[PDB]
Amino acid sequence: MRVTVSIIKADVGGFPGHAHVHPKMLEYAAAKLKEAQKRGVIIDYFVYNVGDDISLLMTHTKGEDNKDIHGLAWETFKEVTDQIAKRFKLYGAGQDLLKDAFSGNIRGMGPQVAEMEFEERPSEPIIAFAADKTEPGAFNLPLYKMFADPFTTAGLVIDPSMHEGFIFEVLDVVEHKVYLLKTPEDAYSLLGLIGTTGRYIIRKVFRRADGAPAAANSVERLSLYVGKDDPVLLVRAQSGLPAVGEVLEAFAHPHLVHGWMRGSHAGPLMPARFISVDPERRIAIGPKMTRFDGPPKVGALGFQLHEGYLEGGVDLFDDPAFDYVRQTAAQIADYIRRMGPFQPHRLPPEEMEYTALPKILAKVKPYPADQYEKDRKKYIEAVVK
Amino acid sequence: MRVTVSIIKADVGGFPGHAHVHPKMLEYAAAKLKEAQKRGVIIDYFVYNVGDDISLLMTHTKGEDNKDIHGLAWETFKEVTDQIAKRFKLYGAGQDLLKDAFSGNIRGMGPQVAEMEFEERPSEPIIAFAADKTEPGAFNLPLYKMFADPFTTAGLVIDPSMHEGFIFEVLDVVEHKVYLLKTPEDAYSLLGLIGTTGRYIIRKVFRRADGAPAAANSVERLSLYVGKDDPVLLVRAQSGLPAVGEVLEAFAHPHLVHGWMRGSHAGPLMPARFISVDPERRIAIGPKMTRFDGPPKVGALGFQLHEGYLEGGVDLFDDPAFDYVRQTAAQIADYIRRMGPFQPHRLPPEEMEYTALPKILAKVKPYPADQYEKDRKKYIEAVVK
Amino acid sequence: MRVTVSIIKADVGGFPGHAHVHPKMLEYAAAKLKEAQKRGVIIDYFVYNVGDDISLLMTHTKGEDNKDIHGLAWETFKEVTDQIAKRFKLYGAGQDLLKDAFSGNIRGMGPQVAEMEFEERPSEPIIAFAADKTEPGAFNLPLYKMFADPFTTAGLVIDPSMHEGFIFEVLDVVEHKVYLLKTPEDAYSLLGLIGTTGRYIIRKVFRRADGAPAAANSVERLSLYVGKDDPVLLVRAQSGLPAVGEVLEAFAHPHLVHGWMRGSHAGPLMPARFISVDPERRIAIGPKMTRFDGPPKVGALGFQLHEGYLEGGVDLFDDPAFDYVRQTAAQIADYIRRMGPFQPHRLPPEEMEYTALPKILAKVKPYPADQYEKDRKKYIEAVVK
Amino acid sequence: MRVTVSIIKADVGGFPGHAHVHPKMLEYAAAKLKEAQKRGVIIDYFVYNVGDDISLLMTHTKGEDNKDIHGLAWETFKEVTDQIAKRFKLYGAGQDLLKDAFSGNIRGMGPQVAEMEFEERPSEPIIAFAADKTEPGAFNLPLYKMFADPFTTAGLVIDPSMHEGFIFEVLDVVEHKVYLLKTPEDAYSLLGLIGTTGRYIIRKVFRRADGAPAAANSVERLSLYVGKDDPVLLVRAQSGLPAVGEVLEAFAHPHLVHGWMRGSHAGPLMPARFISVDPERRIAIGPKMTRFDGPPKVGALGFQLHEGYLEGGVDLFDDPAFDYVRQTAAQIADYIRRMGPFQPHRLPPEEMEYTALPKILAKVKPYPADQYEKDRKKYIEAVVK
Amino acid sequence: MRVTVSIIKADVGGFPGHAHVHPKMLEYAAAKLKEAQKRGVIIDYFVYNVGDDISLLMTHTKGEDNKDIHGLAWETFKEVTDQIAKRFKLYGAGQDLLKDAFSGNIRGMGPQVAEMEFEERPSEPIIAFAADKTEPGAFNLPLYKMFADPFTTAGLVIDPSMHEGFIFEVLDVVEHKVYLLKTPEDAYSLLGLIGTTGRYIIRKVFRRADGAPAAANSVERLSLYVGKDDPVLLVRAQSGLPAVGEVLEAFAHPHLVHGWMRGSHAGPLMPARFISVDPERRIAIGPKMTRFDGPPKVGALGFQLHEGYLEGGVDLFDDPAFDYVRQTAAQIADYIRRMGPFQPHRLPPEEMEYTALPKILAKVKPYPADQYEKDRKKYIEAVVK
Ligand SMILES: O=C(CO)[C@@H](O)[C@H](O)[C@H](O)COP(=O)(O)O
Ligand SMILES: O=C(CO)[C@@H](O)[C@H](O)[C@H](O)COP(=O)(O)O
Ligand SMILES: O=C(CO)[C@@H](O)[C@H](O)[C@H](O)COP(=O)(O)O
Ligand SMILES: O=C(CO)[C@@H](O)[C@H](O)[C@H](O)COP(=O)(O)O
Ligand SMILES: O=C(CO)[C@@H](O)[C@H](O)[C@H](O)COP(=O)(O)O
Ligand SMILES: [Mg+2]
Ligand SMILES: [Mg+2]
Ligand SMILES: [Mg+2]
Ligand SMILES: [Mg+2]
Ligand SMILES: [Mg+2]
Ligand SMILES: [Mg+2]
Ligand SMILES: [Mg+2]
Ligand SMILES: [Mg+2]
Ligand SMILES: [Mg+2]
Ligand SMILES: [Mg+2]
Repeated sequence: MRVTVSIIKADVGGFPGHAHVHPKMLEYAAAKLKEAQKRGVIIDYFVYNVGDDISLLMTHTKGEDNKDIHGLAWETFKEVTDQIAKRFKLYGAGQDLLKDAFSGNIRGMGPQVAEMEFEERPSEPIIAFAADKTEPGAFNLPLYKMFADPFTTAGLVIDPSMHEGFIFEVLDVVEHKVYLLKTPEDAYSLLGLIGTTGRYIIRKVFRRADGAPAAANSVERLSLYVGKDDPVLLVRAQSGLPAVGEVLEAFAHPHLVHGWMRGSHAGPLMPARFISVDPERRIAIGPKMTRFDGPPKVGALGFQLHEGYLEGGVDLFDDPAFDYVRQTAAQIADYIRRMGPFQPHRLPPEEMEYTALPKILAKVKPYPADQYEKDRKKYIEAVVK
Repeated sequence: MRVTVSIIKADVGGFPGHAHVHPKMLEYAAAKLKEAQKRGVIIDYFVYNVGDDISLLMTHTKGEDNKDIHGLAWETFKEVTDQIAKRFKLYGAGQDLLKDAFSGNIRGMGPQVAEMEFEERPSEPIIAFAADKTEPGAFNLPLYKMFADPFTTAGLVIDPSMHEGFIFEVLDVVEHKVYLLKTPEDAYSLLGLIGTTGRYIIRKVFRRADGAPAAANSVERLSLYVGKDDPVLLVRAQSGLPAVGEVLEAFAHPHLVHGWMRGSHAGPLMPARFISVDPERRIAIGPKMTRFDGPPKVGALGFQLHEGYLEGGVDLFDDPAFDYVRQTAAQIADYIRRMGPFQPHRLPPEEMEYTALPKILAKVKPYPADQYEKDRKKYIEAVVK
Repeated sequence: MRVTVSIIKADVGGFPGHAHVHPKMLEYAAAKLKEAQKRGVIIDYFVYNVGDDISLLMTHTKGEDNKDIHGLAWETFKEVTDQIAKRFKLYGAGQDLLKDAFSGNIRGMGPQVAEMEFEERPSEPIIAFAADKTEPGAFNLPLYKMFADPFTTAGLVIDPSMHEGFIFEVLDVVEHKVYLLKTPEDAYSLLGLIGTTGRYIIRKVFRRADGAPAAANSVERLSLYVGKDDPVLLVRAQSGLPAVGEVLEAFAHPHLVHGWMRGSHAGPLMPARFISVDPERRIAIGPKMTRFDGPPKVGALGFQLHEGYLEGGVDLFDDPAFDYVRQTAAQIADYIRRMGPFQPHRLPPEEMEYTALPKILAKVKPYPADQYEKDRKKYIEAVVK
Repeated sequence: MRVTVSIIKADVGGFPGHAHVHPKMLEYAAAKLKEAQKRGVIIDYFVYNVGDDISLLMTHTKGEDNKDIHGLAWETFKEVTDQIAKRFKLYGAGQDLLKDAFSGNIRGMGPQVAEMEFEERPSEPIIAFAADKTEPGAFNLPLYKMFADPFTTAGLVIDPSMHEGFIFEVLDVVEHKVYLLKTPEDAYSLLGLIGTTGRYIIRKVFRRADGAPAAANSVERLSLYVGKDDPVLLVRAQSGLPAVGEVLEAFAHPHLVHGWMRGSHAGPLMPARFISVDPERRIAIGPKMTRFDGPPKVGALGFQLHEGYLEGGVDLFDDPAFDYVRQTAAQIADYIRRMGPFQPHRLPPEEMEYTALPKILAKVKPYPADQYEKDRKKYIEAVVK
Repeated sequence: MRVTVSIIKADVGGFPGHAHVHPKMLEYAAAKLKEAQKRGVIIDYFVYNVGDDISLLMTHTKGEDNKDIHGLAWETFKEVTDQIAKRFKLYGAGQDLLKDAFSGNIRGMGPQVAEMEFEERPSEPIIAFAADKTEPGAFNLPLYKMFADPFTTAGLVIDPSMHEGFIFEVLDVVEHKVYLLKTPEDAYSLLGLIGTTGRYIIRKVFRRADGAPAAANSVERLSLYVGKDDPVLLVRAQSGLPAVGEVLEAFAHPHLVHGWMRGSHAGPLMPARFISVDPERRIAIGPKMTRFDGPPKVGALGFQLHEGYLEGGVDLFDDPAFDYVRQTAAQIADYIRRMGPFQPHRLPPEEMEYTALPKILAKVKPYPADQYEKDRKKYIEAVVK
């Protein structure tokens, strides 16, 4: 049977600040999706946060870009906002709900969507990722590695079934143009684009052999505001797609990503454990953001699908081998924070979410550099006097 | 609505020694404040310890320096002392209750108070800190960093709303004089004072733009005895005040503070997790003090206020990034302990809580240095013989 | 009131091997002491293991060397042995029960005893230690440091009340002679003795000011067999005796001790956490011994006494500062194990519990060195041929 | 007497690649300046490289922007290029000599100039810095710290003579505008600018008390090509200007700078020792650039001036305390290199010296994102087929 | 024969700043002492610096406090100052020469003296230490350890000849009183004094058995200015005095000392190698001070005396085992520097060499704390307006 797997994610209020969510928000959302499942709107679901972002993972058979599934998520986030976030005056209450009225598609209204529809395989392992305090381009490096780096994914070399490579759908979120690039042959052009992680973002990946969907990352064109929102990512694994371990090895170097405090810094992406995972209640509580509102973290939950039911989730960063990677991230976060307000720890001026540069340039007197050069002595004496 | 948030803290007995508190003390205190809330004396509360210090965090609408709120805390500490501490003969039972009679204000009677009154914001995130085995000046470095160091708080540079800086109310606890200093322009004079952490202590911070209260640290003038008592600190966060993460980044270097064993040493301030946090029972059990009666530790609990109700607490040092900072603190504590009884690990002689210097100078014969110089040979032969 | 605090400890069976105890043994022992308390034989108790050693900590008013208290422990160990250890065929079942008949004093029959009687102070904090896989002399270094090293115990310098020092009762377990040495003046003679940790063992420490008992270590003269048994130690803290933190700082360097595999090696003494502590059930489950049957570990439980009741225990090695000390111990255990069967990792030949040296010397032909020297060529050709 | 100190620096050929210089280039330059000194054009000189950049440090009394001193440097670089670099076909031979004809001022022709004129003090300590594989903005963080960060420069707090702060002359190298900002009061506006290290660069610093020149960094407006060239920096120290140690502490965190391979990456600025320093021959040979053409490194040579003579140079990064800082840099260089071609290790697309983005966008077919969305299925089948 | 060994030390100019000395200063001094030796004023000599301090080590038979030997050192420092330091305008030229006229004793005029006279033993090993950027009390911890800590000096326990202990001559440099304390019995009183390292300084140590001089540290009463000057120390070793290795083990923990930048900070004492040692030329060139004008460093040169001739020096910190101790010091220097201007990294306000506190208190308005409390609202609105 064909099944659609959809993650729709929003931040509708933090607890406190942007550090985490209130657990009643997850409880409320899971009860609301349980009602939808009882009415047959969806097959199954799982609700979890990383940081202050709540992901609703739903399986159903309504296809991609479905108004009832997008509406179901919109209504769930709206009811969490009104019943829980506003009641407790949580910080950024209703943050991502950027219009008053659901139009039919949630995309572009602030919440993030990653969805894929496909024929469910004889075994259908999937991993759902959620990252807080970063941008969709944070996943460009991991997605490149797991589908195209032979130092990550051994199947590309030793699995005759993966030898043909993958097709990357890259969105330029500035000029709203899509590029299709095929690895291995296009690897250098692909990297020329997706190295600029705030502009060219991997949105989908397909298998070259048959066109099978292999991953979907939440990204939308930029709007004024919308589009740097913390991402979610779905990846299908095994049987000609990277193994669960190849997918996870792509996160084993905690690379620098853009986001962290005020959406205006670079820090390491720490692969973090969930605080708790309750497969019966369908809820997992992810990690907090603490120093400097981070560092940015990604959680990974694995599932096996059957007739669209989700058995899981399993926390896939829960291994002492990943504690080495967390320790690396914690040490790099301390090193780079000693740079304070300077690039490249602070982001390039086009890329920062916060700036006071207008206020500064309104108050600080400029001198044409040619004129200034003749009168430097006079200008300095003025300041000294 | 206007709300007052008050932390009133005392050590009324340790378990064992000064290492921790007995959990029935927290249970007793929480039941007593639940009774006060049922009678409308306060709105909400949370009870927790770090080390052997119990903090009562209360919200109410009676304003600062209120005799009913101070009396409520005095009576709670007295009843814990008589019903629990004295019954179990805990160490330092009733330690901080330094008179027999409540006068109307608890300040100066040994317990520590940090309180702020303000109009509750549309979202009102706050963090309550408690440190054991140190002095109020332990928070001078973090408070300076979060309100005035652009390497800690990125908002000072990139948040046009914070660009105007902050006003620090500094108490000279020796001569009982208050200084008001404004950053950025007064940063060097401010530091000239608050670097001497046992004399000039930040007591309050206000926002320069509007005068909004931003933090309150527990400190009182010194008395003979009173005033070096382990501190508590309230900080309001976000929206023109430092983000929760900027506040927490100010604790991410575990700097040396005065206190530790016998109130007479310097060691690193470790940002520690709570052992447990129970938002329903309104109780959190903080960390123990072990080697050398420490090292000194600070706990951080975040809340969101609504109509004065406290949703929380959330332990905000609970992140693998802070395990790097705890490991740093544990290594520095071992290094500096190899210095034993010598300055600067032992404190300056004016600053130590314990001394045997009177007993020594009564028993060891002095020689005027001029006279001694002629007869050194004779004095040495005397000792040898 | 005068109270006696007694720890009586035995290994009556391990689970598996010598790695740990079976939890039903602790359950059985705690129920048996609950019966004794109901009959008024003792006031209170706490039962715990470290490794394969079970400590029964009892408070009572029958004094030191009491036959009913020693008999109570003997009967408890015998009933655990017959009902639990022999039933499950645990390893070393009844190991320490070295006669068939209780004579009146358990000392010298294999179990270890540390006891002190004193007037209960207005606050009476005590710490009970238990070490597995080592000998009573393992505590010589910590006991020396906490009572006589000014780099450990700051009170010796800055606490006029501790300035007069301490009296150490040292047992020569070979020639059965007792030495009384007073610090500071006798420190170098004391160390000349107790540096030889398998022969001269600190058995008791008293305060010099008033003769108050301050510590008691389990040690008995050596017998043939008996006396190297894993020790237990009681220390009273505070108020002119070292602070709880000074006692614990004496364990903050994980020094090399004798014991570990086969009672025949040297390894670092790791200060370990308990797996669980249940003050209601009166039971704590201590750490396992794993690589090479260790490394040797010590647990520390703190209590406050009141009318002889034991409020506690509190695990006093439970602090991230001691995780640095555990990591040091884990690294030193790996380094020293690469030495295999050579001194000083293997113990001196008089000091090892296991030897095959008789079997070797019976099978390997000796040559008088003078004779051998003339005929070396001939003897080598013989072996080669 | 008034003296001018001028550093004029160029890369006229590397050995091999951009890794180092050929030692005969330094020999040639030192002999040429010895001839100039004999003819009285300059007072004294010192010639050194860091990486593939040669600095000519000259003292003289001709003032700033002098055509004979600039011409002397131009002719020296031209003669090194023709006699040495072209003869040995060194890599980038004559790289920085960007016209055929000296116009009168070397600035803007590719070589870098930092110069200051002042009355020589009763003691006149100066430090000359040279960095390879980075841009003038690499010194923005150190210059900010040594003149305005009280965590670097203790004199700002405890030296009543430095309390008044400093005046920073900041050049916008894009729009050719100069800003004058005074610390402490302007610190946050200053940082708002100079955090964008590729656009707003500290060019000079003056003392606020008297207007004394305190530092000069080599920077020129950007041209098409010119202006990101590896910088040189002169700093005067002591007596109301930061101490030599305060200047050096500003380099003790090896922060990330822009440059490294292909002028297109971010890596840590390692404070490196010179390979050799010969005060008699007036030559020092600085460090090589190796992995990934770096990491970027800065050398520091201290001098004392007398009547314009240069006694020195002294390598001021030669201390085991700075080996910790080099080890930190070597570990961060290995961590960040695992990011390969992705921001923020690769620079923002406006900021990179190399790009192939034109070639890519000429070869990779774009799809308008709206059109693509309808036909995704068709486009993927096309690629698969 | 009786011989006197005298170290007389001064800083007469740094190169650059306070980082090092100019090598011609050492050359000049060694030639001047060679002339004195040819004229029979002294027997032998050795000249060396650590940092910006030059030590003249001389052997002779004129006894302690000799005007010709003190005058010889004064004249050597004066001639270095006039011929070398002033000629090159070195920083702090003539710094320690605090009068115009030699009175007969150099002590108290700024230079530091440590001298001992004794019958030369059948073998006479001595070590000369010099520390820069700290105070004479920096040696209190090492001198205590090598003569009184049995964890440093094994001879105190296992050398029947050292069992009787040592006599410490302690100078109170504030009230000008001398204390004589004998270890082991007086260890706790001694530490009560010499833990306050800026007030009670070990000046001499003698052997208890016979009164033999064992060490002499340079310290003088404080004057206004004089007395915190960087110290020098002579220690005799072996044969009932600590072994060379016991002396050196007392420096193997790089403890925190007072001094470093501006004489106003605490940092670790790094045991450093000499850059070069030339026994023929009688010169050694010690280490530089770099970050933050340090960290503070101590050098150790060993000699064997024969008829007063000095065979040596040997650098006794030159061993890979001490590279661990240097790495520890380099890491602690980086940790503690992140504290910036706060105690205990900055010194107590009585103890700092630099302060701007007068200037601050002249400019910052105080409010009596009682009055301020009523009008806080008004004062804050004033600042905000
Ligand atoms: O079982 C193992 C190894 O023994 C796994 O490492 C699989 O080989 C891998 O996950 C690829 O499995 P397929 O996707 O090829 O089935
Ligand atoms: O959401 C993020 C980043 O994406 C946080 O880092 C906030 O930017 C920060 O906490 C300041 O928030 P305000 O106080 O300005 O609302
Ligand atoms: O409270 C503190 C420090 O503030 C403890 O370090 C005690 O000073 C110490 O445990 C000795 O306490 P006494 O035994 O002297 O009562
Ligand atoms: O030779 C060794 C060891 O083999 C040295 O460690 C000496 O034992 C030590 O230096 C004390 O020597 P004395 O001062 O007792 O002669
Ligand atoms: O001598 C020392 C410390 O003893 C140096 O740290 C100087 O204090 C510092 O270099 C500032 O010197 P000035 O610039 O104030 O002269
Ligand atoms: Mg948020
Ligand atoms: Mg988020
Ligand atoms: Mg207490
Ligand atoms: Mg306390
Ligand atoms: Mg056993
Ligand atoms: Mg055992
Ligand atoms: Mg080049
Ligand atoms: Mg270059
Ligand atoms: Mg000097
Ligand atoms: Mg000096």
